[PDB]
Amino acid sequence: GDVTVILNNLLEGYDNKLRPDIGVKPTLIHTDMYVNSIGPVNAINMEYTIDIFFAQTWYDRRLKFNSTIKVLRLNSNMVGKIWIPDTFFRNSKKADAHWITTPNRMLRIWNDGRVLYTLRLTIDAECQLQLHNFPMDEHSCPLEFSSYGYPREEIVYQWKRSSVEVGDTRSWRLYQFSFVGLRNTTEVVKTTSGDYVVMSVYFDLSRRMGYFTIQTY
Amino acid sequence: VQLQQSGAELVKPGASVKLSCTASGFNIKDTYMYWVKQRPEQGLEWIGRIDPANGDTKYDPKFQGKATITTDTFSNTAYLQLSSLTSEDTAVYYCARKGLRWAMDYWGQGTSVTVST
Amino acid sequence: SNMSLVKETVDRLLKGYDIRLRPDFGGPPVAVGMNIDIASIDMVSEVNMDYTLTMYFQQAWRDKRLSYNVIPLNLTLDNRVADQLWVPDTYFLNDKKSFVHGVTVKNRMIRLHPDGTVLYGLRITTTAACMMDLRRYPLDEQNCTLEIESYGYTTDDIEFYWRGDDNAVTGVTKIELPQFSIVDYKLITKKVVFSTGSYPRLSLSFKLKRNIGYFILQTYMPSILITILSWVSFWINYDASAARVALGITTVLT
Amino acid sequence: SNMSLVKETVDRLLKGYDIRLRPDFGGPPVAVGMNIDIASIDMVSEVNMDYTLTMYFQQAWRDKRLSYNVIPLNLTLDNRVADQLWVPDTYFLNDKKSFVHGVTVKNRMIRLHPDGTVLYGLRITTTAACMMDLRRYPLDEQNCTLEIESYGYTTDDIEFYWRGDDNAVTGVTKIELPQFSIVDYKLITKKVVFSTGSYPRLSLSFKLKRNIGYFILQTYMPSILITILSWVSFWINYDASAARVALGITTVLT
Amino acid sequence: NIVMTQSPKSMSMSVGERVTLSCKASEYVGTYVSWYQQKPEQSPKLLIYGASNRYTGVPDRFTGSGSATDFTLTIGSVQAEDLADYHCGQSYSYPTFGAGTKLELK
Amino acid sequence: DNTTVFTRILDRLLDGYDNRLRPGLGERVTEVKTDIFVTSFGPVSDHDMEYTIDVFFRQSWKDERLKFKGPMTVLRLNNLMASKIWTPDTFFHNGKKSVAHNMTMPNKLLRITEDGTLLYTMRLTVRAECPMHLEDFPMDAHACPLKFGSYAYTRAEVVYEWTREPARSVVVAEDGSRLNQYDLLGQTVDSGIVQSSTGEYVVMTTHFHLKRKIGYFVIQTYLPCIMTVILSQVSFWLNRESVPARTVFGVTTVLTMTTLSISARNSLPKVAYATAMDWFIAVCYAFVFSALIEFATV
Amino acid sequence: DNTTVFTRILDRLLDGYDNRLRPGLGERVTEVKTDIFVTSFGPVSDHDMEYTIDVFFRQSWKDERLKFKGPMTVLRLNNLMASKIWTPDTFFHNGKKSVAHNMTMPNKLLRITEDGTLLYTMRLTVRAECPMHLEDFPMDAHACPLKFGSYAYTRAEVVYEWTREPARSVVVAEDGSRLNQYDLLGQTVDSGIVQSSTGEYVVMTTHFHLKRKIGYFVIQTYLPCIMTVILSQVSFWLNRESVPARTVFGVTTVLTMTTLSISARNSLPKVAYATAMDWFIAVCYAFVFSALIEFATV
Ligand SMILES: *[C@@H]1O[C@H](CO)[C@@H](O[C@@H]2O[C@H](CO)[C@@H](O[C@@H]3O[C@H](CO[C@H]4O[C@H](CO[C@H]5O[C@H](CO)[C@@H](O)[C@H](O)[C@@H]5O[C@H]5O[C@H](CO)[C@@H](O)[C@H](O)[C@@H]5O)[C@@H](O)[C@H](O[C@H]5O[C@H](CO)[C@@H](O)[C@H](O)[C@@H]5O)[C@@H]4O)[C@@H](O)[C@H](O[C@H]4O[C@H](CO)[C@@H](O)[C@H](O)[C@@H]4O[C@H]4O[C@H](CO)[C@@H](O)[C@H](O)[C@@H]4O[C@H]4O[C@H](CO)[C@@H](O)[C@H](O)[C@@H]4O)[C@@H]3O)[C@H](O)[C@H]2NC(C)=O)[C@H](O)[C@H]1NC(C)=O
Ligand SMILES: CCCCCCCCCCCCCCCCCCCC(=O)O[C@H](COC(=O)CCCCCCCCCCCCCC)COP(=O)(O)OCCN
Ligand SMILES: CCCCCCCCCCCCCCCCCCCC(=O)O[C@H](COC(=O)CCCCCCCCCCCCCC)COP(=O)(O)OCCN
Ligand SMILES: CCCCCCCCCCCCCCCCCCCC(=O)O[C@H](COC(=O)CCCCCCCCCCCCCC)COP(=O)(O)OCCN
Ligand SMILES: *[C@@H]1O[C@H](CO)[C@@H](O[C@@H]2O[C@H](CO)[C@@H](O[C@@H]3O[C@H](CO)[C@@H](O)[C@H](O)[C@@H]3O)[C@H](O)[C@H]2NC(C)=O)[C@H](O)[C@H]1NC(C)=O
Ligand SMILES: *[C@@H]1O[C@H](CO)[C@@H](O[C@@H]2O[C@H](CO)[C@@H](O[C@@H]3O[C@H](CO)[C@@H](O)[C@H](O)[C@@H]3O)[C@H](O)[C@H]2NC(C)=O)[C@H](O)[C@H]1NC(C)=O
Ligand SMILES: *[C@@H]1O[C@H](CO)[C@@H](O[C@@H]2O[C@H](CO)[C@@H](O)[C@H](O)[C@H]2NC(C)=O)[C@H](O)[C@H]1NC(C)=O
Ligand SMILES: *[C@@H]1O[C@H](CO)[C@@H](O)[C@H](O)[C@H]1NC(C)=O
Ligand SMILES: *[C@@H]1O[C@H](CO)[C@@H](O)[C@H](O)[C@H]1NC(C)=O
Repeated sequence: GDVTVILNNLLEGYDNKLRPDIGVKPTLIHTDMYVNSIGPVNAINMEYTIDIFFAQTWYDRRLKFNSTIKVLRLNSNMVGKIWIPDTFFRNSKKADAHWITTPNRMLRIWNDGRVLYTLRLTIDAECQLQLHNFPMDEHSCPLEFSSYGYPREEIVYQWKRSSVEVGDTRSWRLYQFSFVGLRNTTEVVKTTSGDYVVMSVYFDLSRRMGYFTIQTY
Repeated sequence: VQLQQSGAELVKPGASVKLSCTASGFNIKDTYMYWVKQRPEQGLEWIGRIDPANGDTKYDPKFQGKATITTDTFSNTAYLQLSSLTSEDTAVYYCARKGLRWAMDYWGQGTSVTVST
Repeated sequence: SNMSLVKETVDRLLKGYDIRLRPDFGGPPVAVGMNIDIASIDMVSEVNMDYTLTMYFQQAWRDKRLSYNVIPLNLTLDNRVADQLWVPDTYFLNDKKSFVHGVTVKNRMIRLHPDGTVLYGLRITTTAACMMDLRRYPLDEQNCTLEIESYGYTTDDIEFYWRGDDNAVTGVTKIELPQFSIVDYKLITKKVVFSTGSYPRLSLSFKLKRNIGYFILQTYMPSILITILSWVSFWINYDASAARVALGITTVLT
Repeated sequence: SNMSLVKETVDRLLKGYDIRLRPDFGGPPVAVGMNIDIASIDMVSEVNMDYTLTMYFQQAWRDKRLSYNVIPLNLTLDNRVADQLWVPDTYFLNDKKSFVHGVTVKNRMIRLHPDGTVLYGLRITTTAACMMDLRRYPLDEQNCTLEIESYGYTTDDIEFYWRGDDNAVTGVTKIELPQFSIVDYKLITKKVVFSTGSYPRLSLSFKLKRNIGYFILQTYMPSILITILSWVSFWINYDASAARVALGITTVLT
Repeated sequence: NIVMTQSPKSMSMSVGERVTLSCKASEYVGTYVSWYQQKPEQSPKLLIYGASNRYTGVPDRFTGSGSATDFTLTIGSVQAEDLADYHCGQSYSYPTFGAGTKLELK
Repeated sequence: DNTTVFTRILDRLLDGYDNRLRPGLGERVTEVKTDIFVTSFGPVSDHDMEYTIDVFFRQSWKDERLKFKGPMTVLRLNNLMASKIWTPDTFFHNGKKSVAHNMTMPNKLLRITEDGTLLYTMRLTVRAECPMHLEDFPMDAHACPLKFGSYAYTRAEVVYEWTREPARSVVVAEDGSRLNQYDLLGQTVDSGIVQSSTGEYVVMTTHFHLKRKIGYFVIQTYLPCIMTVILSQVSFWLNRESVPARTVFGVTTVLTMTTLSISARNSLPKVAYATAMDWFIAVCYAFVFSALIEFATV
Repeated sequence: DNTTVFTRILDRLLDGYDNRLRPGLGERVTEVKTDIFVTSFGPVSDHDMEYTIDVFFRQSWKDERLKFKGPMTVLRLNNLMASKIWTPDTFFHNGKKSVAHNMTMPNKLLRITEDGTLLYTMRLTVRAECPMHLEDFPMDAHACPLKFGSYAYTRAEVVYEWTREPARSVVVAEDGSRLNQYDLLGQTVDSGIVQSSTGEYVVMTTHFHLKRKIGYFVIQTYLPCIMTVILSQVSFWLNRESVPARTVFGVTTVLTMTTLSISARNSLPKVAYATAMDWFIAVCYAFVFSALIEFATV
């Protein structure tokens, strides 16, 4: 009906290669998560699997419409036509989105240009476990992400107050460890390209004794 | 939205009665169509359902052969025909469509059949 | 506004652009400068004779067609414009399995400068193959390398060089390996000659030295203790023939 | 020229061609004839209950829209024109991981004929599922199939049939497996019924008889000889308490 | 055939007090239990479709509570027009209703 | 020449169609009637706590923008038409790595009925997660779930529902059992609503009840344990003069029990509690150790 | 404006080009000149009867539709231009899973000479088959083939040839050898004509002569077997009044021979005949058992 007219007017004269406010100010991106399950922490490879619902919301004054409807709720068919930040996880050995049955993505464009972009991810993050005190050892190892090509002067990330929210913590595949808490952190790192805003989420794992008690001791 | 059943019937024992249920407000091809009986001061009882898009009809094991359920897509009507009836099934027959969570949201009004001489 | 100016500049740069032609298609070769930031050397297998490394591979050339002067800032375009520009056909000769990470988007950067300089970065995970000489295992030092060569363009069409020549590769001193230890690394620039032409080449050669503590604790100590358990059989008197045979035989089997 | 004439013919054929509609979209079903040239049966795994086979899967139907009467030669087009024709939606029901070989190009063949007949070959490698009854292992004869069914089109829209009906599947007598040995193979034609219709199906069935040489070599002879060794404990005098016990215990734990 | 034992058979209660009805299924019925309110000389009206989901137009004093087999219909401040039969019927399989409970005022 | 008239019908259908808008965006909630046909229940990986399942995932909604009037009633179209219309984005809440088969063509289907009723089936291989409580190993029974819902469409927009009676929606083929270790008992479906930070979503659940087969564990753990215990108690009937024989009996039985415990614990995931087989092996270890202690006392 | 004139040349070159018709479709037979440069001869897997190889596959034909006159003689164009012209569909007749490297860009090369001659080079890893007869294991020698021809183009349409002398076509790099266990002796090329169900094709064959190295199998099997035989023969020089010692010698030497025979069989594929190492292990087992039986007789 008229939503088609709105969507057509939003994409007329739109360049998805230019971030919103390309030459004015950095783009503030608010990041939230929803940890489904923290997969097996295998010490042999110094890695651990995690499955999340990554949500990013920013402001785009070009996707600003004026109609009775307040919010536009869309599937992944219009994700490749607007600007989308290039968030990558800096300590992920291998990670991939989900594609069955349809690409697991969500796009919600509010009335004042506020965009929400959510996708489902399975990250095999890396953390060098200090394997002393084994098996009486405790680790707290992170999940870091940042923009790839945009330095601090262009893209700034920022956690929300209630950003990271774990699930049930019972149907997780944490066999030898036990989830005790988390904490978010923001810093700035230096690279050959520029200065980047690196966000981190630290998960606190405590190795529960058992298997080794009955396997070797 | 509005289900209109037939009127009351006064049938002699040993005959066949064909009750009609005209659906106004929707298309019967979208949902199922259940037929329910209720004897006086007793619980509801299922007879059978029909999928008007195909014609697949299921019946209660104790109503198999006695009743048959057909449809009519042109007039949006469901028919229930009691093949051979004794003097015991003098109940009220309701016509219902399936709702949201497989419930029966919209019922008819009841065609109270009566078997006597 | 500034956004309209940037949009018009980019639309001018990408309009009338031929991807099939390298910069200076008739004149001198283009000079591509390489940077590498090694994130990690993951696993070094003696059975597959290969190692895995994750790096931030970055190249920098000068395309005089993508030059602008109306705005003073360095444009950082979306990584989808790298399919419309010209990028050099750099390939690794001794890789087996490689892939650019693609979450949440294809991990690459494409950043223009007002003087034409293009900056093109990737995040690669290569399983480079390095043959190991195990004649001195486990007291051995392996030299695993990574060779970077141009495929399509000969040496009169492209020139490879490291940017800085000693700071081109960073992040080596931070690499911790569970079994080896990076002694040093060398950066070499040479040319190879095939049947089709002479091509430029760079080489990043690490010199991994294997640790010995694990081997001592795992397989040298048990050997010494088994030989000593064999020697104890000398204190047993020669009259007991079922004890010395037992001991010696068991030690042989061990 | 002949080349320009053929190009004009092909452009005429593909112009106004609707790929969404099968040949005879409102009429009788189309007949698709199957051929298989089995290249190899790679591995027959008892732990995954699967088996990998590489085949040259060819289908032949008759499209009246691709009919030309200007040139008298059987046209052979590039394998990329198959993305612009209609090809039947054939799928293997009991496959787990399969691929069309893509080197140096996608290994497929498209070949028209002046009367509309289309030939269409692929080089597939299917890891089909082979549920085995191991109650006689290793003296067992297995039987696992390859079900070839059309996905979208019911039996009133497509008709599967082996081309030749006995020479359809070739290359079976050249298959050399390291362990099994093909005893017999059969070709079947059925019409399975699902809740969405009745779809045609072809079945290619082998009968693999396992060879017993490897097991006689590896697992029967050691157990037999261990029993023979155990029998030695009777020729020793009954006064030896350690010797005989050593025999029986070693034998029991081996 | 899944049978629904509804209890009690007939209860009498005064106005303004909390009342509860129980419907125990024989086999498993996940949450496909519906509650119907049949007033005398009328056709049954759907109250709770699925377990614990009020139908459009039902006052907020009706609440369902679901499980695998045991189900409950609780009425809060009971008014004077809530004097009717209350049938529970599963739909996980071919629909079978309960016997119903004649609610009364005293 | 029915090709031209059918091409015209199709081009009229797609003329002025927006696949970014769900059917009935303003005045309706889309009703997706799903269904499943399990062609083969794959092997339950006990190590990864996963299980594989090969399905014919069927969906069917009502699109009023795809009404036509021609000679045919049902348009059995190609699977490439399904990409130009709106199709629900059903995702599996616990699937790990699902694949959609592309051999030899995309294993999909699309039938547009003349009144707008669509039908869209896919052939999937879902590798879902089945959390297991291995406290009765190897006499345990599990209920492996399969939860699927919508992405980006809350409950006020897209509601899911089974297409037949919920007891008859998930059907399993007779010969479709790749289970060599377990034993599939029956399915059990259910429909609920999960709250979230983004909205309220409809979630359809399906539990496959399993039951482990104890034959292999018997043969490879319980018989060797019992036989070792018997071989250990054999050391009591030997005379007291033969000391080395009884010493060998005791030591070798203790070693055999140790290696049996190790090999029995390797099969299971690295779990941090004690299973039933663990208690059995502990008691057998205690018996052999007590036999050795008794010989030492003698 | 030099880029402009070259863009004009490249646009005039593909103006009216049909990449679905081979050069000289009805008037001639295409002549693809082939060359191979093995950069690394990969590891020969004995279990899968396969071997990996890493080549620079060069092809060259003459396309008269690509004649051009300009300032340059050859056009060293990108690898994406090769997707807009006709390129022969060469495939490896005995390949299992070959990959065409595209790191960082697609590894390809296209040079259009001014007289129409094309040069098209790829870099690709081929995992080919190599059936082996292991009756002389571990002293066997193999000839692993690498057959390649065209797909869909019979002998009347596309014929292959070697570009240089057939002896000097398949070149191997000096340091290009990842053979841990084998030893590459030399290559041997040949051309032939095979017949399929579709037509009569040209097949270009290349054999790589390999010779296994015996160093590893000596130290792992033949030395332990001999040392066990010697240990079993030491039992004679013992006195005839020490029964436990000689019995232990015998039972341990036998058990060791059994274990050794199992591990030694573990290395090779599961063939149904007896190799040479198996014959050696059998004779050693005979000797050991005979020594045990000689002690029993004594
Ligand atoms: C070396 O060579 C390698 C091999 O060539 C190469 O890898 C290939 O890379 C390319 C590009 O990176 C990949 O192509 C992209 O894939 C994206 C998603 O990839 C996922 O899915 C593919 C399989 O793709 C099928 O499934 C998805 C999801 O359903 C579909 O969206 C696809 O169309 C496709 O569907 C067909 O096939 C299905 C069977 O699988 C059928 O069921 C179906 O019916 C179709 O027939 C997987 O293979 C991927 O896995 C691989 O890649 C990941 C990457 O991380 C690896 O981790 C992993 O290990 C594997 O290697 C992965 O799972 C596509 O989204 C993408 O298409 C979009 O983007 C392009 C470019 O922007 C657009 O032009 C295009 O139109 C698509 O955008 C539309 O759709 C999106 C949907 O999200 C919309 O948001 C968007 O707005 C746009 O909508 C518009 O257009 C629509 C029509 O297109 C229209 O409907 C809308 O209305 C709107 O108008 C692109 O296809 C390719 O898969 C890789 N292949 C392999 C084998 O890896 C590698 O990069 C090379 N390396 C180098 C260094 O060069
Ligand atoms: C020293 C190391 C030795 C290693 C090798 C030793 C091997 C022993 C060889 C000697 C002969 C043993 C005879 C065993 C016969 C075959 C066993 C097959 C077992 C089997 O498959 O049966 C399962 C039943 O398990 C059950 O139901 C089992 C229930 C109870 C188990 C048996 C209890 C034994 C108690 C003995 C007491 C003695 C103590 C006094 C000294 C199958 O079951 P399914 O689920 O697959 O299908 C059927 C539904 N059940
Ligand atoms: C339904 C059954 C449930 C039981 C489950 C667990 C039980 C496991 C152990 C049970 C084994 C059976 C014990 C039967 C023995 C009875 C006969 C004993 C004869 C006797 O009286 O003499 C004693 C001989 O010592 C002995 O008999 C030696 C006993 C050794 C002590 C126990 C060792 C336990 C091992 C712990 C380590 C292993 C843990 C595994 C993780 C010493 O008595 P005396 O000197 O007074 O003689 C004067 C008495 N007329
Ligand atoms: C059970 C416990 C024992 C296990 C524990 C240790 C075992 C004992 C080891 C201690 C001392 C042994 C010293 C032997 C030196 C190591 C042998 C290295 C083998 C090797 O690399 O040589 C291969 C050649 O051997 C050949 O050409 C092989 C041909 C002949 C093999 C030797 C057998 C001769 C028979 C002995 C007669 C005994 C008579 C008694 C009545 C190389 O091969 P390449 O291809 O890499 O390069 C050369 C082309 N061949
Ligand atoms: C699954 O199988 C289908 C059908 O075999 C594959 O669809 C094919 O995908 C390729 C690449 O996306 C299409 O080629 C493209 O054609 C367009 C012109 O429309 C061209 O501009 C592109 O550059 C590209 O060459 C091809 O047409 C398409 N075939 C059909 C019949 O739709 C699909 O790619 C397969 N998916 C996977 C993951 O293997
Ligand atoms: C391997 O196993 C398959 C699966 O059972 C065997 O296929 C079976 O083959 C027989 C004989 O070819 C078929 O019998 C036929 O039944 C039809 C039914 O109308 C009848 O018309 C024919 O005259 C004949 O009696 C049988 O249907 C078929 N089974 C299935 C499920 O299709 C196969 O024979 C076995 N052997 C080999 C070497 O693969
Ligand atoms: C996640 O990050 C946010 C923002 O940095 C943290 O929120 C702050 O929490 C502290 C103490 O709870 C307050 O004093 C600040 O006012 C909060 N800031 C904002 C912007 O809300 C939050 O604590 C972090 N969550 C953790 C560490 O679990
Ligand atoms: C662009 O990059 C160059 C690289 O050194 C830097 O000097 C310059 O300041 C950058 N532009 C701006 C506007 O900062
Ligand atoms: C085309 O093929 C058919 C059958 O394969 C054959 O009979 C015919 O001769 C071929 N055409 C030509 C021109 O050879």
